[PDB]
Amino acid sequence: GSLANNIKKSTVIVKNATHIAICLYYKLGETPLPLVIETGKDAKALQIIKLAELYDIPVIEDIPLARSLYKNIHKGQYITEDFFEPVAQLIRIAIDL
Ligand code: PRO
Repeated sequence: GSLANNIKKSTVIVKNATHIAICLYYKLGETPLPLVIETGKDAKALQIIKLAELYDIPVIEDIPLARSLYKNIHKGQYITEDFFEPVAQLIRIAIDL
């Protein structure tokens, strides 16, 4: 579960500037719900965002959602029902792209 490999397979990243980055992973047939596969604050959020760019993972800024995911959903956990709609919207955009 190395940082680069996690980002590489991620579906979408949601961010609050350089402070927080949340890497979400959803694949029908593999994940029953979107999974928080990687998270970072500060230097680590910066690392995530540069790797995202290198691997062409869509990065969407949403400050309240990035904040709330970071507070509530730890790396390696699925999202909770609170997040289903908002994260479903972010996944559809990533698919759009
Ligand atoms: O400090 C926080 O807000 C988050 C909670 C889970 C991991 N870090």
